Amino acid sequence: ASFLSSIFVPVIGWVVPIATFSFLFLYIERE
Amino acid sequence: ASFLSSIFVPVIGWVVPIATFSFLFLYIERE
Amino acid sequence: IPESRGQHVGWDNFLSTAPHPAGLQPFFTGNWGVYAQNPDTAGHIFSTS
Amino acid sequence: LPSDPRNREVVFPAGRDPQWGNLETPVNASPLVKWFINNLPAYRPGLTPFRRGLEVGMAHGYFLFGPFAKLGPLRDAANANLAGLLGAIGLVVLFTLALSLYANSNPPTALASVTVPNPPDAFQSKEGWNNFASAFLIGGIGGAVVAYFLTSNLALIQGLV
Amino acid sequence: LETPVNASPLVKWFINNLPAYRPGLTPFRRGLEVGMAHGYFLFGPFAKLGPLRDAANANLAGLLGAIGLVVLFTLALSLYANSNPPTALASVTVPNPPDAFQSKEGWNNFASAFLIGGIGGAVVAYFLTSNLALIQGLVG
Amino acid sequence: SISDTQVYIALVVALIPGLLAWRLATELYK
Amino acid sequence: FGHLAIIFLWASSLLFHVAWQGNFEQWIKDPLHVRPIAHAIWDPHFGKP
Amino acid sequence: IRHRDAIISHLNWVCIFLGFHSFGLYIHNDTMRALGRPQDMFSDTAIQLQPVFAQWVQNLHTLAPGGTAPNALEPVSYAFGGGVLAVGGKVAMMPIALGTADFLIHHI
Ligand code: CLA
Ligand code: CLA
Ligand code: CLA
Ligand code: CLA
Ligand code: CLA
Ligand SMILES: CC1=C(/C=C/C(C)=C/C=C/C(C)=C/C=C/C=C(C)/C=C/C=C(C)/C=C/C2=C(C)CCCC2(C)C)C(C)(C)CCC1
Ligand SMILES: CC1=C(/C=C/C(C)=C/C=C/C(C)=C/C=C/C=C(C)/C=C/C=C(C)/C=C/C2=C(C)CCCC2(C)C)C(C)(C)CCC1
Ligand SMILES: CC1=C(/C=C/C(C)=C/C=C/C(C)=C/C=C/C=C(C)/C=C/C=C(C)/C=C/C2=C(C)CCCC2(C)C)C(C)(C)CCC1
Repeated sequence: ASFLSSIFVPVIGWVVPIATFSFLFLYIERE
Repeated sequence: ASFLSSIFVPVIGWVVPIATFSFLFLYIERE
Repeated sequence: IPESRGQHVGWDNFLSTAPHPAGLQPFFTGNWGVYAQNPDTAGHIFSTS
Repeated sequence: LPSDPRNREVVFPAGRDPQWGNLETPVNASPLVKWFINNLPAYRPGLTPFRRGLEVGMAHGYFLFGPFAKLGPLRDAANANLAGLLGAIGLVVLFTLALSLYANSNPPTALASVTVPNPPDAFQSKEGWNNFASAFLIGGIGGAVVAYFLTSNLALIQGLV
Repeated sequence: LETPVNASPLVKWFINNLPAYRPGLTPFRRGLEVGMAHGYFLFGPFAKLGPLRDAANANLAGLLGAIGLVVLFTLALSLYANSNPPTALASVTVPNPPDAFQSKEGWNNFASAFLIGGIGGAVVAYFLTSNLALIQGLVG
Repeated sequence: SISDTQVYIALVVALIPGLLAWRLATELYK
Repeated sequence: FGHLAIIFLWASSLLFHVAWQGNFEQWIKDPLHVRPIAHAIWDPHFGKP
Repeated sequence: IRHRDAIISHLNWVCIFLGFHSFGLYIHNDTMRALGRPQDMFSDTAIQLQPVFAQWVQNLHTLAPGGTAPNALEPVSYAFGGGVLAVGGKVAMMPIALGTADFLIHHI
């Protein structure tokens, strides 16, 4: 099942930092 | 002229109830 | 002038084709006499090669 | 798996008034669920009513390409994906009617549940529900085209990635 | 201070007519022209400079890349919207902000129309570069 | 190598510390 | 307890990425010349050489 | 000293602009050769970056005897054009040909 690399690596490469940075930027800039 | 079935049956199947129900729903719910 | 020599140049192929096989190199270097090389001769039948 | 730990509870009642017909459960007020539902485009703060229906239309118009194109009658032919595009666009229009039909009938005021402490203020006027309906048709048709563009050539995006 | 670059009336007339500053526009209308413009040229450097620029799918490499980066900008617009943004500036060439860029509600309308226009601007650039010989037969 | 089935068991079992890590990291405060 | 459980989650990926992507059973036959394998590369940016 | 903020911050931009578009074209070429992609590099073979504005000035200083300075015989030097002048075996001066690698290092 070597096709899981095609679906975990782009999520951790792209989706994981986009979801993390967009959470943290809205959390540090929160009155 | 048997092509009139292609233009009367979808109007009575689709357009006639949509025009009737959308009139009656706005008429029964009318203060 | 290329249409005068039986050579079609339209809007499609004027960016690809050059008017001169020297092609704008003798312009900036000052060798402008290359532009006045072998002219249309005295047997030039118009709009043909 | 002791929580607080041998004690205490979770079904404390809604707003500390037990005589209201609602309760706070781990599906009501668990703060991952409450954060999710409050931030759907129906409920997010800071949105025009045209802006709310624009995301709702793009989402619901997106997956409705699915069951028409892969389960419809033309699903073996060359027009297998075009049959799913006209069915999905053709049914957002049936939903655009139902939004405009609901809006013109002097619609009632929206509710305020326990996971959502206010209605988003654009859902109490006929003009407010009409902007939501005009956005849904624009985003619903466009959301089905981008589902038609991706699935029609699945070998190409996978080769280009 | 004040120069013939920040204050010549050719430049004052120009900057006050960009869709970011043109008077009397809905913030959906402002993001619609900003989106179509920036979606049009960004098809450029992906299609003819990308990794599959020599293949038969060279222009489709530029389409999915340009669309896929308009989606990244549209997040950043909505990230800037949802952060309670500060009020915009007023320079010497533009004496007033367009009044839709101080509310969170206005940047959200600006964000969506960028996505609607940015995808459409990339598709029409995909349409015009794949159909070069079509146009030059409609011209000659 | 291992079978294609056994990889999915490892992914589902890995949700059990993935759930518990989210509970610990939020019990330690915000 | 948080740093302690990172260590066991770390050491489990050493076991899983070898069992699923390495050549341990092929390394048993001749450990002096068979060259071990840590994990596998999925890099889209690779060229064919 | 009035517009010293406009001097520096416009100079700050060019130092940043030249940093990416000159040194980052080496980091681009480091990575493309390491990834086994030699056709994606800024070289004489794959993607040209030919120095047009300095290949032209060499062609003017090569053709200056007889032309814009008729009294000379060979150019001001053989670094522009001319030929190879050997002294014994060793080259005294040969025409220096500018290329893609010479574009990058003059913009470094
Ligand atoms: C921390 C431990 C760890 C590390 C560094 C790696 C590293 C890697 N894994 Mg792996 N993996 C691990 C544990 C680990 N694995 C465990 C326990 C499992 C079983 C569920 C897997 C199952 C797995 C699969 C199925 C695949 C990978 C893949 C990969 C590679 C790409 C990264 C990726 O997509 O992650 C994938 C990540 C997961 C599937 C889930 C992560 C599971 C661990 C437990 C989470 C650890 C989080 C960490 C502790 C948080 C701390 C962050 C830190 C910065 C503070 C890379 C070699 C891919 C690969 O080989 O590509 C070629 C791939 O297809 N891994
Ligand atoms: C009440 C009488 C009646 C009924 C039940 C039908 C039944 C039918 N007709 Mg027909 N028809 C009728 C009278 C009737 N006809 C008359 C008088 C004409 C001459 C104008 C036609 C001309 C006609 C054509 C040209 C076609 C049909 C077709 C059809 C079929 C599909 C339904 C449709 O599209 O309607 C079509 C309806 C019309 C063209 C107009 C309706 C005309 C009548 C007078 C209206 C009656 C309304 C009714 C009294 C209202 C009361 C409703 C009741 C529930 C209270 C179906 C077998 C189609 C067919 O054969 O498909 C295979 C088709 O192509 N019909
Ligand atoms: C008497 C009226 C009537 C008529 C004329 C039709 C006609 C049709 N039905 Mg049908 N149907 C009816 C009543 C009717 N039905 C009723 C009462 C039910 C409930 C039991 C159903 C349940 C039903 C199902 C469950 C399905 C059909 C399907 C079909 C299509 C089969 C041909 C085909 O392969 O589609 C080829 C054509 C397409 C795939 C798309 C055509 C374009 C669509 C119809 C509209 C496009 C936009 C439109 C112009 C504007 C918006 C819609 C408008 C009505 C507001 C055909 C269009 C099948 C189908 O394809 O549905 C989509 C199907 O799966 N029908
Ligand atoms: C670790 C995560 C990761 C992954 C999985 C990739 C994957 C890829 N990179 Mg890459 N990259 C990464 C990190 C990553 N990169 C980092 C950290 C950098 C900074 C140094 C770069 C810098 C970089 C450059 C400069 C380039 C790539 C390119 C590529 C593509 C090469 C294959 C190809 O021919 O494209 C074929 C596929 C396409 C041309 C288009 C595919 C569709 C795109 C990706 C998205 C479509 C819409 C999307 C579904 C929704 C919006 C996007 C979403 C992320 C929000 C491939 C998709 C090349 C490329 O093509 O980029 C576009 C390229 O030029 N990368
Ligand atoms: C190798 C060491 C090194 C590097 C990289 C730099 C870099 C820089 N110095 Mg610097 N400096 C250094 C050593 C270095 N210095 C030393 C030793 C001293 C001691 C005397 C100084 C003293 C110094 C002063 C006094 C000044 C600088 C300035 C600058 C900046 C010039 C602008 C520029 O070119 O940026 C461009 C960036 C690069 C060339 C780095 C390459 C980056 C690549 C191209 C892109 C990144 C790759 C990828 C996309 C990353 C993302 C990956 C993702 C996963 C995160 C830049 C930040 C000047 C400045 O800031 O004004 C402009 C300035 O005034 N430095
Ligand atoms: C919660 C959750 C879940 C669920 C979810 C889901 C499943 C979702 C869905 C999804 C979907 C549903 C998706 C959607 C998306 C969307 C999109 C993707 C869209 C797009 C669109 C566009 C792109 C368009 C555009 C346009 C317009 C608007 C107009 C004009 C035209 C055009 C085309 C341009 C799960 C299960 C996971 C699990 C748990 C959690
Ligand atoms: C030269 C010059 C200049 C200019 C530059 C620029 C500014 C350019 C740009 C340009 C560009 C950049 C352009 C753009 C354009 C665009 C267009 C032309 C587009 C179109 C589009 C369309 C048409 C679309 C549509 C759609 C939509 C919207 C959605 C749906 C789908 C569709 C597709 C339908 C200046 C003045 C500075 C200076 C002087 C010189
Ligand atoms: C349903 C299903 C499925 C799916 C699943 C999935 C897809 C999974 C994945 C998995 C995953 C996705 C996993 C995750 C995991 C995670 C983890 C395991 C984590 C850990 C972490 C940690 C340990 C933490 C730590 C910390 C703390 C505690 C504090 C703060 C800091 C930090 C954060 C560092 C399948 C297909 C198989 C089959 C069928 C069924």
